[PDB]
Amino acid sequence: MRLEECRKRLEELEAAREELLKVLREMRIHSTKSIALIHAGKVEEAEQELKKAIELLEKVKAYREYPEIYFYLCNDAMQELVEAIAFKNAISGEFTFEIDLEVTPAAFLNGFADAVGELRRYALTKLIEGDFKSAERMLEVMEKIYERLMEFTTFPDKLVSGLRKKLDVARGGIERTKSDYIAAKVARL
Amino acid sequence: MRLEECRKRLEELEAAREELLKVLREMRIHSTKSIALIHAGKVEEAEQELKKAIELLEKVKAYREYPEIYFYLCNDAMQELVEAIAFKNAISGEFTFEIDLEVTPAAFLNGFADAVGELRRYALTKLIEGDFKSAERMLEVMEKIYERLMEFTTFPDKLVSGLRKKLDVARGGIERTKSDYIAAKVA
Amino acid sequence: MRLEECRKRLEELEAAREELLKVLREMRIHSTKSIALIHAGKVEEAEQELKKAIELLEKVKAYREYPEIYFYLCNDAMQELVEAIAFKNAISGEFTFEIDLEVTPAAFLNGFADAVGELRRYALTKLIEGDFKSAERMLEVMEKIYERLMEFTTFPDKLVSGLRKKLDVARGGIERTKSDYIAAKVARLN
Amino acid sequence: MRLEECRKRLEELEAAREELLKVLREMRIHSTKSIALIHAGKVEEAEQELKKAIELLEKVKAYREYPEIYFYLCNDAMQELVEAIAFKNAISGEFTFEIDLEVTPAAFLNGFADAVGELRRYALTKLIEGDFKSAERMLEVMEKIYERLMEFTTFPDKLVSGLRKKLDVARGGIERTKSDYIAAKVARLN
Amino acid sequence: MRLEECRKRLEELEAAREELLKVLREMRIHSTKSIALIHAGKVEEAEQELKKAIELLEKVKAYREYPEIYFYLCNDAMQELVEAIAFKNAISGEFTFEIDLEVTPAAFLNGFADAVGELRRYALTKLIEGDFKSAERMLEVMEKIYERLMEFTTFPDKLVSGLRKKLDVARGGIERTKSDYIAAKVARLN
Amino acid sequence: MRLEECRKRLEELEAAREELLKVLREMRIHSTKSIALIHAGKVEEAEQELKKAIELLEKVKAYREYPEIYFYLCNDAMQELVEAIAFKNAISGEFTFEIDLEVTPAAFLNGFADAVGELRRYALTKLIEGDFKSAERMLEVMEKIYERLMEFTTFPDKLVSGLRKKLDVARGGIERTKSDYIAAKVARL
Amino acid sequence: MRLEECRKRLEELEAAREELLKVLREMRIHSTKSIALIHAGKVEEAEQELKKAIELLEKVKAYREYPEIYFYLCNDAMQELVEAIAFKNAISGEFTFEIDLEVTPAAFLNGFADAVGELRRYALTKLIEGDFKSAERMLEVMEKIYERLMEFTTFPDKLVSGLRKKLDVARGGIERTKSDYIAAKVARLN
Amino acid sequence: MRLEECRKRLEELEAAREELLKVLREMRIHSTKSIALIHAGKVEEAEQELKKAIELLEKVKAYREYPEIYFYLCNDAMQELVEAIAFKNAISGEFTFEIDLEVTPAAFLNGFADAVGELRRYALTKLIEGDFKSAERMLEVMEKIYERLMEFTTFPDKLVSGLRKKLDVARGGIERTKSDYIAAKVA
Ligand SMILES: [Mg+2]
Ligand SMILES: [Mg+2]
Ligand SMILES: [Mg+2]
Ligand SMILES: [Mg+2]
Ligand SMILES: [Mg+2]
Repeated sequence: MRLEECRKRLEELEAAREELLKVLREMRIHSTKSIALIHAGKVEEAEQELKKAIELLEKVKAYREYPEIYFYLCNDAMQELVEAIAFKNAISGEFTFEIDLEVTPAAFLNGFADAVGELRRYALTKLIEGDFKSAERMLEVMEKIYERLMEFTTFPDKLVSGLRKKLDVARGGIERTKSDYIAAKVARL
Repeated sequence: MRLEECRKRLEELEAAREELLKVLREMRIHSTKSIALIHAGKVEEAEQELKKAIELLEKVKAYREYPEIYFYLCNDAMQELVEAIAFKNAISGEFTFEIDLEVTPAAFLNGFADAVGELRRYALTKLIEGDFKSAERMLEVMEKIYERLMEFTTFPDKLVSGLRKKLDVARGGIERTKSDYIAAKVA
Repeated sequence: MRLEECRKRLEELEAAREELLKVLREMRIHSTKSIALIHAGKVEEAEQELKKAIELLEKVKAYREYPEIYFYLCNDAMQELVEAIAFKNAISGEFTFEIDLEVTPAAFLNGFADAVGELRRYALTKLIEGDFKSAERMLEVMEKIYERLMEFTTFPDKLVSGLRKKLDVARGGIERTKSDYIAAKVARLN
Repeated sequence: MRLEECRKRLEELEAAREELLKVLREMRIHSTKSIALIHAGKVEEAEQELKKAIELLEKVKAYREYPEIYFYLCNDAMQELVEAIAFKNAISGEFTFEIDLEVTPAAFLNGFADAVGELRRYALTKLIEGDFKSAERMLEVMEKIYERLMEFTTFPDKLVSGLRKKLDVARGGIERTKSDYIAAKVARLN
Repeated sequence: MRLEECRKRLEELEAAREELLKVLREMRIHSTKSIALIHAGKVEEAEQELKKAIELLEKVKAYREYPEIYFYLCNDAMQELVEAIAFKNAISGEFTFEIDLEVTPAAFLNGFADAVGELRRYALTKLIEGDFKSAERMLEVMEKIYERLMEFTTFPDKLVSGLRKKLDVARGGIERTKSDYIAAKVARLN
Repeated sequence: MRLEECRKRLEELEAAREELLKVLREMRIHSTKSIALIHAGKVEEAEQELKKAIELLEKVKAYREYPEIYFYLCNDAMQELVEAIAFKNAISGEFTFEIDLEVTPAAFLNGFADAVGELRRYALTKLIEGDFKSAERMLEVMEKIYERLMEFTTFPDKLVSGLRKKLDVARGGIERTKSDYIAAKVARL
Repeated sequence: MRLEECRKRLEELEAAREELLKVLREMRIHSTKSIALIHAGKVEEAEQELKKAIELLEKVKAYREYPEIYFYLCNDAMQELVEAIAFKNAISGEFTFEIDLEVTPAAFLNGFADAVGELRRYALTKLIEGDFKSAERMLEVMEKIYERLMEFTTFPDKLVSGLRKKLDVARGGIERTKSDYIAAKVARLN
Repeated sequence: MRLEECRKRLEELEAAREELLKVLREMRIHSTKSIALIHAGKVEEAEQELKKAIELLEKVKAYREYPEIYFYLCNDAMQELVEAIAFKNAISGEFTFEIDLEVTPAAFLNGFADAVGELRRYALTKLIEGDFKSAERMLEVMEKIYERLMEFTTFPDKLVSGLRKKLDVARGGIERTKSDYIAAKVA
């Protein structure tokens, strides 16, 4: 009976949604912890955390058999994964846009932009630790990321989520980093 | 080279959105026209426009491969179709819930509540032209849609959409029709 | 020199916008006024107000020289004008979609849809007076507007804006005018 | 026939909207591409992209016969064009307010204001690479734009839109770039 | 001392608000209690409750020295008082428009309109108990109120508020009560 | 550690909230089913359902050990319990305002008002089944309920939830029922 | 006869409200105008506009005879007046909370809080010019307004409305004016 | 007779609401005043106002017996108190998380984030008057509140309130302070 079909379907969907929440939740805990680690220096720890998070992403990819919902929740989680990943990669010199994950275009671009602000914070801590070279290479990757991401601004911001705004944010932060670098050189006299 | 990949994919999605937009718009125009005819009396042509629409629906059933969109846009047209169909089925005795259209539970359910309103408008017009039989049968079906759909009200609003509110609206229309019918019987 | 230009254009547009605001609001007021004067029985005085409005309309058309501002403000006052005119034509048997003035299409459509409800007012009141004939005619024109209008719901928003909501409004209004027509037929007796 | 005229004009307008939107988009993709090129150095290809865009402005101007939709949708793209142009001029030492385009005054003013931020970014990036010269000339055009622009904010916001905020932003950048300049000066005694 | 004057007046105003609110509340509790009494039949105690309420109107009028807060908050209670009064007058055969209170015109008009629904309720409940008389006299005052009141809706809604809606409601009840009347007539041939 | 305390606390609260949702959910299913039963005639069935529902209310009352949340969700459920109960009681002649449950004043008053619209629907079905006496006694209890509930209008509607509006609704409905009765007598000729 | 009265009062209030709207808006415009004229350097012309405003204010005070309408519209224009005056007094060393005109307390407080941001504008621009003295003065008065105002956050809304929001606004503005002041002290050098 | 009972209970609730309203208002005046003094320099009197406030808090701790309200109104004041307290603790070296106040987890956490802003305002003022030691210690505490509080972000927003957004705000304030401090060191 079509009503019993749609009823069964609805229960499937509900249970689904609940566990999906749980998974995405754990994944985001790992992402975040990872970023805080990198920030505080403990990058091996970070790597391991990220690894856990990717496994969890496999469990997530499992759920796309119900495309209604799923995307209605995943995005956030996904971005931060991307974000955190790029972050390790940047502060390790192994930075690349060649992150081969099962992720949506909007989540990918926004995670990458999200990493910019992270790199500003890092470059600030280094700047204050009187380390100018790390700061400067961070700045280099900030810039790189921005310059390359703008290419996508053309697309309707509905299609690409809140990119344009995010990028303007990034941009202004990049400039602030640069002003700071200069001020740090003068102030290291 | 990835960035080039996610960009090709974006271009796709844009094309697909434009196309789905136009499909669904067409399909709606038909569902709408179908209803307007069922009211106007030309039930045959209603069956026609309806068929055209369902054909367009099977044309919609392609873009599942683009789940990043699809569902989002689809609902309000799917729910529209489900409405018109049910309406026809009630205004030709053949009222059933068991129709297969592969439509999101929400657009299904809500499409059926959505029907009740169109039923009370009909029933009322018939009541004005004397037809108490129409009106009585409609009161039967209307009460059935309500009695049945209410079983799904306990579900999280996030999946069943706003079924409860649509339902209460219907209920009230049912009462107002029962009442409009105890009148008129004063001839 | 460039800036001198765009500056002068600006000052011009400023004074223009002020005046446009005054004239538009006076027009709208006069439109509405006429509509309520009909519902109050002073249909002649209502003709006087509607006249005043249709006059001010001209002075409003004179601001099309400034397509910057002319359009961001057009909508509402003229929606009301269309309403009042639709109504007048309707309560006077010679109702028509053919009203020889444009006036944006959105304003036009929303205006008719908005005159549906004033028609219900007039029809329930005609029902109270006793007169079922005029009541049935008003119910006819109401239904007609609803049908002829629903055809444009296809079009997206932006171009159409109000329509869908205003037509579901007019709809529920039509159901009520009808129910009232039925309970009205207990005469019949008497 | 009133309902049929309106249906016609409706179809026309939606079509026109689709087109205008795509073309505006194009003009914009080139505007942005251009500014990126300037920031890269490739000023030649920059000027080319500008060219393509200003070609597009023709196709766009072709739509001011539908004033509804035209003065709504047009702002962004135009305003950003003016930005690209004014930017490029400023970095070629050939900065002027005497750009001539069929363009809404808001879009114009806002285009210059918007250019100011791009100047500051260029001026910092140079001032990092040492070029104290380029920097100072940039700060110069910056203050220029802010100073002459500020007298247009005696206009009611609705005529002038985001100008205020932009000038606020502008103001800030100016004051900051100054500091940055000075700081690099003492930085490169050593 | 400007900041100190302002704090003073502030404290005064908040206090005045607390008081006005409580007193208005009182006046209202009696207004409602009154209408309930009339619906019960106990017209004596009805008249008493009216008394208590109109006594309260003194304490309330005492606040129009703070026009800020007074003309905002006052509407409901006053309006409902005029309702109770007009209602009781109508059912004592002594219905008049010549209530005299220090009361805002919106509140006044709205009070009469509001009374109309209470009349319809009474008229139905009598017409159920047979009293065809009481019913018909009620319908009479109903039509009176609607008919006189309708000429006030030539006023812009902001001055007149809910009147229109209430008159809408009113109109409805009138037309329906008529029906009901007739239906009971044929009902009690048998 | 105060941080770990507030952490543990937060987990407790979360689990709590989840199961409380489940309970209130089941309760409301029973309420509603009960009302549809009574409407369709099957009042013994209805009784049993209501019984289930009260047991579930015991399980709910269990949770008041976390008064933050709880009330932030219960209300709805509670009202309908009240509503449905009064409803059986009214159509059974055993109507009373003496429903002795562990319920909030606002839930209680609003449930009771909510029952009025139910009784209108009932009295309409009876009216159409040409049964005028049941209609009339229902109308009697509608009226009684209203008349008695108004007494509470005085209280600030924040304190008593959306009572006043609810009562005006009820009122108009009562009048509609009455017009209908009359029209039913004339139309039974 | 009663209705004749409350009718005449109504028509009176209608004309009055129209005229009040015009006068209020003109006043507000003139206030704002003055403020932007100061931020554009034409402080004398700004003196002229602010004069015009303070004059129109009187004609506005003349409408206190109609406490129905006078208060539902008071707020915004006078908030702006208070703003422009506070600002004038502040950019002219002789700043004071003691401005000998009331003017509702809400309008007063919100007005000062809203002048905080115009003060930051003036202070950042003063910082750009080079002048740190006047900058520090402005920063003082800003901070002073913030402190003297926070004292009123206790009071509920209704009486105060805007406050807490506008003060968190002013706050973040003060932090920015400060940060700018610090990076401004790289002169010091030069 | 029940209806009379629930009526008495209502009257109660109204009374309790009025009273709680006034208590919390008083308490917030104090918390606020306390902060304003900590900024102004009168740290002692800040300790005083704070104490009066906490006394009023133990006065608040009665109305638990009226859960139908209480929590609802309390949060924004409780969260306020928690703020002021933490602020004092940081501007006198004695910064700790471990304080007992029996306050809703949300008002606790969000109170501590709330603190960071006041810290950056302080730190900035000190930075203007030359005090780099103040500012540096504040940068330490600020970073600590952020680092620690971020552990609770994974929780449903419905229980932890909007902690994440408040936190990002703070973070940004921390950067802008680090930056404002790399300046000024240019003397
Ligand atoms: Mg981040
Ligand atoms: Mg730019
Ligand atoms: Mg009433
Ligand atoms: Mg119910
Ligand atoms: Mg704070």
